[PDB]
Amino acid sequence: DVGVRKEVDGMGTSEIKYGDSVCYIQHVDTGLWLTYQSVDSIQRKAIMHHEGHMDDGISLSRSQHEESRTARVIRSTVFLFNRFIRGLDA
Amino acid sequence: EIQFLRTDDEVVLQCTATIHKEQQKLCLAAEGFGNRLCFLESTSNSKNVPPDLSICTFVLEQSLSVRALQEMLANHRTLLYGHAILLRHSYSGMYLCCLSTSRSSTDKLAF
Amino acid sequence: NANVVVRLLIRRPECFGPALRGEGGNGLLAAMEEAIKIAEDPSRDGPS
Amino acid sequence: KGEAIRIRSILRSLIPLGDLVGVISIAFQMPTIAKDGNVVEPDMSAGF
Repeated sequence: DVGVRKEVDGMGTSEIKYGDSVCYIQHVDTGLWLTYQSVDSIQRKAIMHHEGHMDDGISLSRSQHEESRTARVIRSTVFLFNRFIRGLDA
Repeated sequence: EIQFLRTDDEVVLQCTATIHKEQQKLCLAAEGFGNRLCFLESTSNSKNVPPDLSICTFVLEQSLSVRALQEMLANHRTLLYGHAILLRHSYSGMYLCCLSTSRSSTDKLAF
Repeated sequence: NANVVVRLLIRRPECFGPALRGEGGNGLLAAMEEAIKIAEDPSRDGPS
Repeated sequence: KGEAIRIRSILRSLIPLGDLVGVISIAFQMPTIAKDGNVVEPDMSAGF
């Protein structure tokens, strides 16, 4: 529980690395760790545990700019077309 | 040592509005896909509603002089006051522009 | 001089009068018609 | 001259064409010959 360090105005220093680094996700307020329920398409339900499990590290894989843009376009078009369908139904 | 605004940097344009006797911060934003017109995203209520800075960020492409600009359309630099800047939308890849058309929201003189 | 005058006038849009100021100002035709009505209507044209 | 086109566009934005057409279409008040051959000419400094 190192806490929260001072806010730095700038690009900062490189700490968390894609692929190489291993990360554990912790809720800020409750402090619980995000783990797998290990219950039975893996479909392993994600829960919060006070202690967690032995293998909880998460690696990071950055998405390509094309894929990110496509995902956001998908979200926007889904929203707009749902609005259009609801208007036609109204 | 105060940092200086260079060209190849990602920034957001903010404006402060005092409406109904409340001082809150707004940021310029644009969807880009399916809606070219710009709008405002509130950033003051960050603790309650997350701002969408992805459609708010812009990148400075060029900061060349005004006479250089006239010459250009005739045929990591540091920003200086008076230059003509090019603002590329980070998400849509588009450029901020003064649209000729106007919504005509009782202004009749603004674009 | 024309460019400077136009720039100053558009910087100060109040120079165009009630009409042409926008923000609810009616058209120039409407302003002219209302001024004609004032001209042919006493008690609004002179002191009285 | 980009400045010239800019100034012309600004002036066009300020004054719509239809307003000018309507103001030009507005009619004057013709002087009237009345009984006894008397000319009644409305005061120029009071009207259109």
